[PDB]
Amino acid sequence: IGQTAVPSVTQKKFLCDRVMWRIPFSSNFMSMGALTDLGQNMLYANSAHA
Amino acid sequence: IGQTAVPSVTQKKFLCDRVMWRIPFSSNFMSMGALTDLGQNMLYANSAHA
Amino acid sequence: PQWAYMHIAGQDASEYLSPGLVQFARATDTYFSLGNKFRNPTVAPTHDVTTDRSQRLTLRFVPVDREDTTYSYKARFTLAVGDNRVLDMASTYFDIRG
Amino acid sequence: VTTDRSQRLTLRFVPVDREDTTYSYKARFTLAVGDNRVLDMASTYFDIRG
Amino acid sequence: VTTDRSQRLTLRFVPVDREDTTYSYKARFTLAVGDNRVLDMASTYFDIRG
Amino acid sequence: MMPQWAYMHIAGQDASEYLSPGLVQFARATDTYFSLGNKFRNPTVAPTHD
Amino acid sequence: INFASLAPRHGTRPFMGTWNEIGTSQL
Amino acid sequence: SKEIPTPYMWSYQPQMGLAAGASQDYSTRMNWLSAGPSMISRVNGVRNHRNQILLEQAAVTSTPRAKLNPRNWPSTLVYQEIPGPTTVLLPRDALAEVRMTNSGVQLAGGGRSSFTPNQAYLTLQSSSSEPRSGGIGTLQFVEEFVPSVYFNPFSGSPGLYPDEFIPNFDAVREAVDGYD
Amino acid sequence: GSIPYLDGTFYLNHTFKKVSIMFDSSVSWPGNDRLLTPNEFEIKRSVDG
Amino acid sequence: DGASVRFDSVNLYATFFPMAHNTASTLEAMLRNDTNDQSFNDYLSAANM
Repeated sequence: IGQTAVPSVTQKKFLCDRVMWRIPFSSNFMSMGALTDLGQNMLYANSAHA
Repeated sequence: IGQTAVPSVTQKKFLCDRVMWRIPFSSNFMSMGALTDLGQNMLYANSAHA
Repeated sequence: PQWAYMHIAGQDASEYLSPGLVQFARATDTYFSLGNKFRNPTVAPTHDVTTDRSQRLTLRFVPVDREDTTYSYKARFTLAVGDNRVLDMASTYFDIRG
Repeated sequence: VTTDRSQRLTLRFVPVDREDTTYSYKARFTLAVGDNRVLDMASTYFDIRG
Repeated sequence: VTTDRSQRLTLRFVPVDREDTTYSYKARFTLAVGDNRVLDMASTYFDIRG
Repeated sequence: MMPQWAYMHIAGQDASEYLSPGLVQFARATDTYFSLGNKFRNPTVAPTHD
Repeated sequence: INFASLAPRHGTRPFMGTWNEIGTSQL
Repeated sequence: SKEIPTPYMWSYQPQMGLAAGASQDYSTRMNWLSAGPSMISRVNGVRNHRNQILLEQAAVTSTPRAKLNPRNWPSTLVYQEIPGPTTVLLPRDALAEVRMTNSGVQLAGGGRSSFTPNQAYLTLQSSSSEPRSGGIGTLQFVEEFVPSVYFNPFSGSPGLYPDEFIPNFDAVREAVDGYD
Repeated sequence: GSIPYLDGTFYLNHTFKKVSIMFDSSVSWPGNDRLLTPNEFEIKRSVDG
Repeated sequence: DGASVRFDSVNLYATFFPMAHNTASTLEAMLRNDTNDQSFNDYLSAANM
């Protein structure tokens, strides 16, 4: 700071404590029901996907 | 053993060498015939299971 | 059947319970609630909501033109809403770096 | 004639297992033909580097 | 709504059997809901002293 | 010997006959950009007679 | 960060609920 | 081949209670390639005879319908567990219990009641207040979904091919989705 | 001390850089050009051209 | 660092609504019918890998 402030770089981060990261299995990431649409849209019929 | 015997942990195991384990596809696990009851039980038949 | 039997999809408790119990539960929610002991399904809508054509959720545009005067800065964008899409303008913002 | 979904033209598979030996090299791949596709095997080859 | 047969609001049970190992403790209760009562299991708790 | 030959397409029918006419009309429509042509055998058979 | 659904419904006079229709065959 | 076809086996979805798509009985085939016409005729005679039984059985057992694999079964086609009403004998003459106890007697234990002749029983219905509809259960799935004999397969017009043999076919839209 | 697996005291979520998700060893799951880097969930960045 | 704990008694407590015997009998009759089976799901419904 001031008229003798040294040359500088900026450092960026966040913290997010008690959370868990989420990724909904939904054709868009909104919650529209507990039984998501991908959870009932042709990952049902045999499917068996790795 | 004797008056000076040391406190001890008990280990239990089994061996079953020449055998090959089996699970009959029969409703009560018995050899009622070579063609089992469940193999005729036309659910686990024509309308095919994974 | 097992999603219907386990109440993962299908009827609500007010549909699958016997009618005698539903009137009992209603008559006593004050003062002895049964209304946390039966599962109701909830089910997402599978048709007419989301597309399965390939399509971006977010677009970034760059200024088709810009002006950089002594006291202000201009940028022009061709905001192109394609066919079969709609833009709630509340979702837009200008991202400035400097 | 052409799909309107995100989908690759060329897939590269690294070996799931390999056995380099005195005079031979052996490799295993899980050739996963994904759903709603067909693969002509004439478009398959081993990209060897050494 | 409320009975006028003489009847407890709260019952205390005692371990019918118990086990008291190095690392854990067991208790067994005969939880006996009589006729003409119902138990919301949310009203139960184990009261521990030590 | 003919059943084996008629099953392996060594004798019997041209592939435009034994394939289902859906697949013939498919292959026929796409052959300029996706060809199913080299994936079925025809017999060709010399005359025994005169 | 996870989900459940609870199934209540309601209806009373400014009084309190006794239960409803009795399907009784009596004696 | 085209005229003694292998039947299409119906796979099952126990979650939803519906067919899961279909594909041929690849798992039950007699290997005749080292027999001759004298016995291949007998093997074809067995494979023909099987398909006759499947056609007869489908007509006897299946519910006749406009679609194989419909996504939702009406409440009149679904089998329902509809037990009789359940009766209970009520354990107290409640109006006489308030009478007696207001008189300063104490009542404890218990049915019986020495001081009153009154009993009542009531007969509630046990049944689901609305009939069920939606998926079929496994003992009905086997009563439906007899294997499909399909002669001259893929010979008609596309768009009335058996599209619902295809596992990931969305019969509410006549379409097919990937993984999103 | 507190046991994050049991008592919900999570605290290292900032340490994730990205996740990718892929069905049948081949199909990048969200797919469909959804995300600005479509192939993966790039949770955070170190360089951002 | 020397901590310890010693359980001298565990006892199980249960509280009841003192419900009318005909009403509690009726409620039991209804809750023993197969269509009136109760059901629950773990609030965090997941496989904890």
